[PDB]
Amino acid sequence: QIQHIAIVGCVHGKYREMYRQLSEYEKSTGKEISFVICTGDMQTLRYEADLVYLKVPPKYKQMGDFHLYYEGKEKAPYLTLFIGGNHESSNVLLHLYNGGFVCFNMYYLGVCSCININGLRIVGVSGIYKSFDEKKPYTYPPSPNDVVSLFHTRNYVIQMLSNLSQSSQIDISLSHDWPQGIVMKGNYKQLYRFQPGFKKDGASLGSPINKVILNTLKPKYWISGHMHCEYHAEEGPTHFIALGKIGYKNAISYLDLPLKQKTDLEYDKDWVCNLIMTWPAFSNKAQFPDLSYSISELLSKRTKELDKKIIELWEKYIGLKIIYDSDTFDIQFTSRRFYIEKIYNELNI
Ligand SMILES: [Mn+2]
Repeated sequence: QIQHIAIVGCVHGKYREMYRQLSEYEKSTGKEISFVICTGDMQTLRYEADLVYLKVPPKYKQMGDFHLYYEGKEKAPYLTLFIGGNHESSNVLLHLYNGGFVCFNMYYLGVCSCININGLRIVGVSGIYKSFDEKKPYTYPPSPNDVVSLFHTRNYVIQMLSNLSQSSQIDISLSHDWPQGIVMKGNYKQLYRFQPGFKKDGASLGSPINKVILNTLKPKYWISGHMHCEYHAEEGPTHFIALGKIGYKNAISYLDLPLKQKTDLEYDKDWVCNLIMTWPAFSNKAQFPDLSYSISELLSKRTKELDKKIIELWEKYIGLKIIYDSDTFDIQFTSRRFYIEKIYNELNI
């Protein structure tokens, strides 16, 4: 038995088109899409005012299609999981830094996280890398002055995700920019023919953050967007696949994976445990994380007995299933942190 997963590069606000293309795959092949994964540049602008938070050159200050799905005039035909890239309504993604549905059937994985679906564990790392911002906290609520920095990947995601392959393997990991160095691990001479511009960065092309995460977790697949080309490479046991941008043939591909269990989208238990145990570092809603705390120090305190109690409490207050919530994003921000704090303080530490 088999599940067909659509993997999509840069959407850049062309949702109707993307879903059209996915429908046409189901038509021309007769195959069923279980769900969709998108590697970023989602541009989930709810309304005109959100344009302030979209860092793009002037010619690309446009609403795109998302607002149609947000309003409910259009309806996403398939469960679509995504991370953020460098072209985003960054204010929206900050409210949902702990993940969340932006509208029916579209689930943002957050700054980073791991989820479960159909027996797979999927890790997402949002953003692109800039050294000058990798140690910068997030300030909340979002300010228009942060349009240039909100989408830069912070280094702390490394310590948040590093222990995730301890109890089982990671099936799929998603990023926006490529893991640094992985360009050398495929047919780069051919890549450089189609993409002359890439040659000058050499092995340093990509994110050192994503490189470390890939090396640490060694997922079956690592999928990236950002670069506007298709590319495949192998870094030991990890299959790397880069996808292009919607509108071009190399934007969408399909993973044909074994399917043992069909099961709804769920929170990952190891992620949840990390989320609760790192709470002290995230306790100041105005500025997080506070790195006077050591993330790995906080996570060194995980135990089997505490993990068990955390999951019991998470199931109680939130549920294991990730379900659609239509509250405004600022409410979802406050609500998820409320329960994270509650669970943490119930553990007694
Ligand atoms: Mn991009």
